[PDB]
This record gives sequence, structure tokens and C-alpha cells, in this order.
Amino acid sequence: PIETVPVKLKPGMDGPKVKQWPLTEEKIKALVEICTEMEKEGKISKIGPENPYNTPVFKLVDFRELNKKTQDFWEVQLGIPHPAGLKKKKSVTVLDVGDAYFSVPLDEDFRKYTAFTIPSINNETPGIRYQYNVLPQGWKGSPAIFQSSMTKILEPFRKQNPDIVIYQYMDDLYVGSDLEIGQHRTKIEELRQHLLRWGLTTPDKKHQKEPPFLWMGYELHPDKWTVQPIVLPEKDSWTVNDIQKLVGKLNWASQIYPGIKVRQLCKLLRGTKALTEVIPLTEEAELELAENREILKEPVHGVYYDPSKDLIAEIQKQGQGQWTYQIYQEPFKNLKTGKYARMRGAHTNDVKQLTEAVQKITTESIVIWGKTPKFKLPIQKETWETWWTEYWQATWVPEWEFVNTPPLVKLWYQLEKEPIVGAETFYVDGAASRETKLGKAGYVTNKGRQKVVTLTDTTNQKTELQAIHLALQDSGLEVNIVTDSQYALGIIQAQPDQSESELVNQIIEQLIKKEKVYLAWVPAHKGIGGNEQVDKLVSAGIR
Amino acid sequence: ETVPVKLKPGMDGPKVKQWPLTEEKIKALVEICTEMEKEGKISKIGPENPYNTPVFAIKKTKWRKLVDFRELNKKTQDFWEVQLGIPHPAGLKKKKSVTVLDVGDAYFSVPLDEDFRKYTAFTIPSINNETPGIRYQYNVLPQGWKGSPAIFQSSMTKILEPFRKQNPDIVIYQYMDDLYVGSDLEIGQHRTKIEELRQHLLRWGLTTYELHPDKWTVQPIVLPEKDSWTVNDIQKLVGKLNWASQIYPGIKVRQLCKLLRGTKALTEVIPLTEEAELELAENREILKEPVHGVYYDPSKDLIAEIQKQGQGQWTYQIYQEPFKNLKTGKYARTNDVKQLTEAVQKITTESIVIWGKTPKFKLPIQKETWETWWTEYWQATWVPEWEFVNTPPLVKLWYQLEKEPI
RNA sequence: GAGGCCACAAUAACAAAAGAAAAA
DNA sequence: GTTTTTCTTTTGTTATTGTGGCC
Ligand SMILES: O=C1Nc2ccc(Cl)cc2[C@@](C#CC2CC2)(C(F)(F)F)O1
Ligand SMILES: [Ca+2]
Ligand SMILES: [Ca+2]
Repeated sequence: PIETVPVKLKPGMDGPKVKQWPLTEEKIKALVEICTEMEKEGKISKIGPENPYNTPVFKLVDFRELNKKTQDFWEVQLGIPHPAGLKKKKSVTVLDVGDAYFSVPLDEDFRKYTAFTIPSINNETPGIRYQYNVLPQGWKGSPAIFQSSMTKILEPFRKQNPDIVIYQYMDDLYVGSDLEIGQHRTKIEELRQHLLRWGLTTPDKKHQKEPPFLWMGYELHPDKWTVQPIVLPEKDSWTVNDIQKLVGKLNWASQIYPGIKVRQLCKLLRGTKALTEVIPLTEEAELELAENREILKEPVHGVYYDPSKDLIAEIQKQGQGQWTYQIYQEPFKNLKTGKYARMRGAHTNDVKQLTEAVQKITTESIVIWGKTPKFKLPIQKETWETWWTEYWQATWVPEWEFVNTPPLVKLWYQLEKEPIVGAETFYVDGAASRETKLGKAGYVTNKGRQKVVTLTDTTNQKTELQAIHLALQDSGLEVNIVTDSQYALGIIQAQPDQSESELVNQIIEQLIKKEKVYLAWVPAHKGIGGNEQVDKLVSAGIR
Repeated sequence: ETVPVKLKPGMDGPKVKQWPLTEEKIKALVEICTEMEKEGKISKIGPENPYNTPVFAIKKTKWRKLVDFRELNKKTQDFWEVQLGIPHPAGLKKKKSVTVLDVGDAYFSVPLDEDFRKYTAFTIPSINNETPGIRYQYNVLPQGWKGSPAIFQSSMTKILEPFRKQNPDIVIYQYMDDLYVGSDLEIGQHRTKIEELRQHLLRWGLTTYELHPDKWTVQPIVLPEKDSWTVNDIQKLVGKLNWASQIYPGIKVRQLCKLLRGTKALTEVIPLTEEAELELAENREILKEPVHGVYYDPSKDLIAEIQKQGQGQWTYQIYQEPFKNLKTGKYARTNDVKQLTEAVQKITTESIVIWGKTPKFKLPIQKETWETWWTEYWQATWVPEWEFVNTPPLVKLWYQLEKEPI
């Protein structure tokens, strides 16, 4: 009595015309009894020569080709619910709808495309042919069309019973109420009756499963949730595939186990290498593997969402470019946890990287809870403010407060806005070969000092940073430097604590040590005094 | 009756993914759409409809529904511009005060071509993916489609033809869901002529500031005036002028770079030679003179670029080819995202009146952070193109020098 | 007839995107 | 001279492998 959904083929396609191979006499004997039953129950129907299509028997029938030819649908349960967005309940019930697909009829005109053949054993006489009258197992459209039917069926019952939450997922209905167990059990059977009016069957009270419920790898209790325990095998030798399996398990745990870290097990997987290639663990990896093992020995659990309390997220810098966070409504009861990998750019600043962790968590929180959290951040309120008012990019974090849990995040240095009187003025520059990769970088000063160095297998820009490296190394604690590379001026005014290049990092430490630095830029090849002397010296070798 | 609309041959329908919404906006959107169903405007649709378009909830008092038809408008662009486009009145920018109010409800009573409704499909999401998502499609002309003005246009002139003979030195121009009406009247006389159309339009079922078009004046760059120059002060002025030469080729820096002879201390005071002081003053005169040699092309997209100039302040440029700015300006104040959204909206209004197109924006902001907060302050009924970029430091340093009005 | 599909992750690849910059 | 090659602070994609699941 369920009305069909009109379903069409992709524009300009015909149905599957795949040849059917022969089968075991034992296989042919088994299939004919399966189909003869399905035909009696009206799931399939015998067909004749009028039908030109066919699909091979394997799910009972392999619809790879029909699925390629079938229209697209709109996304169905695109993402999955996270347990931490479920609200607490006192009575839960799961009914698995049994004859799900068989209970929804297939669009009459579409049915001709689902034809299949049971061959005869001798294979000199043609076999028995059928087509589907109901949503076939493994047809691309069957899940979406069933869900459309199920949502329509559930509508009135939802209407007459607002306080009952029914979440639908695959063949299963998850039903939740704050009724007392007896009245809950009454409502469940009311639901079963309503569903049975449409031919959908579910387990009676004696056969319903008792909580906790396993679902999508979670373990759902009425008042808490958890994941099944995570065993990282202990092995002397690790292959590239082995490390893949660790990172995947570890990532899976990140949601409930606070402070998990993967970066240095990830760095091992960087080299392209056969899955069988044994890879020796670095010691940072040997270390952080251990720290993760201790984390997974503790028991953990998450609570559900209390729509009447504020959301709170707290983030801690867990190490080398890694971050970690926890989201709770009550001080020791976290809804979930998580991590952040970041490192989109080579030259990243912690302050910014934190802001990125905040933007990821803000988005995930809208998905799970429909609102944004409040933040606890290891960053002072004016260490934040000076950075962002001097940055070119706009941002916005609407509500956070300082939380004093080291390591704090702070700007390591800040460059001067005016020239330092009495500091030696250095003019810096470099130059390198377009083909031979030989380069030089050096400086001259208004006090008469000057120095050049030679570099190999480098580039113009790398040399230009070396030059600023020279001036800072060989100047006092107050210094003015003048360069022609906007490339090099930008990387330094980014204040990158972490950088891919080893050389960039060293400058950063040198800027900590100096306690006044004024860096300026002048355009190349304009004959500006100071720039012109050093351009001469450092372009000597090759120019 | 219905206009037979179609898409070009090599064009599928829209299939955009819906950005997550907050619980509050989902509740508001559910309410709004059931009332629009109950009135025959939208219809629930099935899973067999594969197309989609984003829906949001913006602030334009009590909550309002905004559909982001950007991708669909690109997909019917030959329809509403070639087939039924609207000419632009060069005169509109010249009135002394131009006001604009919402002609939204006007589209809600015309039927939409049946063989076309399927593309208007949109989806109300649900928190934590707990319910399948409410899918509708449109039975009438949707606010925010560009095909909607082109169709109600044949009917729009006939609504406005009595007022256009009566007051024939006032210009009327409609972009999307808005009527731009331009007048040279006094402020008391502008406010009476507006109630004249608000009463005139309630006679066809249509319910319902910017004294600026003569106030949009491109300010000059203003170079620093100093009684003593240091080697520093001249070094930085040289780099800025050198870059600004891409915009003004008359700019010269040779007499200034001559002044910087030998590796001087950055603080040392250089007196400007009489040659160098002439160059600096020739430059000053180039920058006070209106820029020349730039002319609007209609076969090309406008581009708008905005620089976070300083706390509470923003610089912008409307251009079609690099360095040939058809407009530049300064918006000053709230947070960054709130000001940017208000700056994006002001520039788009300005840009409509002047050319009847909206520009493609280059915004200095990470994309995800924009997607999160822009509807929090958006008020307009259209949504421009936009792209996420970084700002070259030379670009902000240069446009910092525009003279702010008083 | 060499399992599809979903979320998340890591790795590899194209970025011919875009932008800026150097150098010839 | 305009078209090359280098980097990156903006966006995106197809493929694999892995974790948790399903049909
Ligand atoms: O909102 C709640 N709260 C809740 C608490 C415990 C359980 Cl075990 C189940 C739920 C429930 C769900 C669900 C999907 C994950 C299947 C239900 F509706 F009850 F099914 O939804
Ligand atoms: Ca150089
Ligand atoms: Ca698996």
C-alpha cells in the first residue's frame, strides 16, 4: 500500500545487458528454490522474451551495472550522528525492521531493468528469467527510497507522540523516551502496531535487545556512551602497513581519550614504500607510541548533551604542532575530545594555528549541537589582541577566556616599528645562480664592517634569508637590517615558530636573543646606497 | 500563465552542498517553509530529485529565508540577460538621493514553469544528522533567482508606467528584488515621494537613506609632508612610489634614490636637493590629479578587493583590470567579520547603482571562518561572488594614504 | 563477476586553480 | 619583450591505505 517513487535511468542510457554465466548443478538447484519462494510471495515475477535486459546472479543479484545506469539521488544520511549530540533518555528501544526492502514496491516502469536469469544445467536450453517487483538488495536506489517510505510512515506516530524521539538508521529504528519503563514498553508496542499496518515487522518485547546498544562502533547506554576498547598490538618490527593500522586506531580513539597524538607515527609513513616494507620506528615515535598506550589503559566515557547548559571547549598545546581539546558542560564530564594536525603552510605561527584549531571546533560543534561553544584557551588576552590587530587576515572568535594551563602560547619576538638609534645599520642581500645553484650572501654596515660567504646548491631566496642570518649573528643586541627580498621580509614578519626549513627556525632563535630588531625593505636594482654596495659584493661570483 | 525556461545543453542542474546551520536558524527555517507550503509556494519533494541549492536564515527584525541561487543563476545566464535582460540607466548614479526598498513579495504570486521547478530544490538540514533533512522545491518565482526579474519584468513596467509618465525626471531601476529610485528632491520631498510608491504598490500586492550617489568621490593619495627626512623616511617613500608606478606611470623616484648615496645610518637626516624636492612635488601633483586612461568595459567582470587596513578601518578598490581602479575608498566602523560583511554589502550597493552589476569580491579571511559568521550580519537579498585571498603588504601600505572626508 | 557504500583520518598525486615574487 | 621558473600566507581534486561501521 506504499506508493512507489518514480525512478529513472541516467539520461541517454539503457539498462544492463550483461551475459549470465553457467553455475554448479548444486548452485542451480539452490537458487531455483530461493526464487520459487520469492515468486510465490510476490517479490519477483517470471518474465519472457519481451525483456531484453539481464544482470548476473551473485545480495542475490549483482547490480554494479544497473547502479552505474541508475539516476543519482539526493544524499541519504550523509553524515552519521555523533553519540555526543544525543540527549539523555531513561528508556531506549531498538526495533530492526525485518522485511524492510521487501515491503516497499518498485516503480512499475523501472522494474523491467532488474531482470535476471537462473540458467539450466545443460546450458543448451535457456533458463528461467525473473524481474523485481520490490526494492532489490544492493540497488543504488533501495536505501534512499526505503528511507523516504519509512519517514512518511513514521510521521503520524511522531505527530501523536511528540515527546518520543525516533531516529531512523538503515533497517533500524532507535526509539527514546523519558517515560517510565512500563509506559515506554506500551508506546513501543503501539509503534510496532503502526508499522505493521504497512507490512514492516519488528521484534516483540521478548526479542528486543536490552541496552547497551552497539552502533557504528559506539556502545550506547541510556546515560553515557563509549567506544569498544582499543588494543595497539605490541610488536618488535613494524611495517608501513602496521603503522597505517596504528594511526587509524589511534585516530578512532581521539574522540573520547584526551591528548592522543599521532604526528611522529605519521612522519614514518611519509616515505612511499611497499606495505610489506619493514620501517624502523624513530624514538620520538617510540616515545609517543608509549604515551598513547597509557592513555588507552584508563577507562573513559562520554555524557550526552544537556540543551540547558553552556558548551565549553578547552584546548591545550600537546606538542610539536599538535593540539588537543575537550568539550564538556560540567567540569569533569566531557561530551567528547579531539585533536588538530594543522600545518597547512610551511611557515606557521602558533597563535594562528590555535585560531585554526578554534575554527575547526566551532564548525564541528554546530554540526553536533546546533550552537557554538565557549572557549578556554592557553593564550593571554592581549597576546591575542596585539597579534590580530597587526595581522592582514580578519578573524573572529566570539567568546573565550584565558586558562592558565602551560605550555602557554606567546609571540616569541616582536620587530621594531621605528629604526633603532645607535644600532649598527646593516644592508643585506644575496644572489644565486639560475643554473648552477651557486650563491653568495653578505652585508655591509654604516660603521664600515662587511662580510661575504659562499653557498652551494641553493637559490636566490634561500641565500637572501642567509644574509639576514649573517647580520643577526654578527650584530649586537640592537640592530637595523635592510633587505631587498619581500619574500624574505614576509617570512620573518610572520613570526613563524615552526617551519619546514631548518634555516628559518635558526633566525627565529636569533631574534629571541636580540632584544631590538628593525627590519626594512628597499626595491632591488634601483641604486639605493647601502643596497648597492652589498648587491655588488654578493652578485660577484656569478651575477 | 508560465514562461517556458530551460538550461543550456552542456549544463546539469545545481548540486551544491548545504553548509551546517545553527539550531536556532533551523527552527526558524522550518517555521518559514511550512507557512510557504500551506500557501502553495513550495512543495515537499522526494529522494528522486538529485539537485540542491543552499538555504540560510538572515536577519532582515523577524527571521527571513535566503536562498543562495548563485550556482543556478550561472546556469540560466543566457536566459535572464540575453533573452530578457534589463538595460542600465547611466543617469541613476547622478541623482542627489537614491532610496531602495524590498519588492520581494512581488514574485510570490506568479507560477514557475513546471519543467523547471526541479532545479529550485533546497534542503533544510537537521542537527547531528538525526533526521533526513527537509527537501522542498519551488512552485512560484523565487526571490533571489535572476530569472525572476526577467519574467515579472514585462509585468513590472506596467506597474510603474503610471508613475513614470507622472514624474518623468525620476529614474526607476530594479536589480534582483530591489527597486532603485533616484531623485534630486529635498529630504522632506524625497520622503513624500516614497510613500507615493508604497501606497501605489499595495494596489498590486507588494509590501515594503543612501543620499550618497553624488557623495561617492575618489579621494587622492596624500604623501607625507616632513620638515626633515631621514634615510629611513626616504627609503620607504621610494618603495611605495616605485610600486604605485604600476598605477600612475608618471611617478619618478630617481632624484630621491640619488639622495641615498653611500651606506648611511638609517636615522641620518638627508636634506632634499632642489632636484629631489621637485620630483617629490611633481609626484604629489600626479596623485591629486584624477587617474586617467581607465574606462569601464561591459563585457568584463568587475572585481572588488578589500584590505584590512587598520583597527576599525578598511580600504577597497573596484576594478576590472589590475591597477585600473574604477573606484577606491575607505570604510570605517563590531568585529572584523561584522565590518567586512557591512563593507561587502555597501560596496555591492554602490556597484549596482553605478553599473548594475555586482563585483566578484577578494576577501582577506579564511573561507571556513567566513562561511560560519557571514549570515550573522548579512541583510541583503542577493549574494555576490567571492574568493579568499591574501593581502600583499605593499597594497595596504599604498592605499592607506587616501584622504578621509570630514 | 579484478565488492560496493558511509564518516573520519593518513599518504601519494594534479594543482593547468589563484596569488605574489624573483630571474632571465 | 613577454614567456620561463619559485615560493606561498587562498581555494580545490582523484587515487591508495587505515580506523569504526553497513548491505
Ligand atoms: O536522543 C537520543 N538519545 C539517546 C540515548 C541513548 C540511546 Cl541508547 C539512544 C538515544 C537515541 C538514538 C540514537 C542513534 C544513534 C541511533 C534514541 F532516539 F533514543 F534512539 O537518541
Ligand atoms: Ca637580490
Ligand atoms: Ca573496516
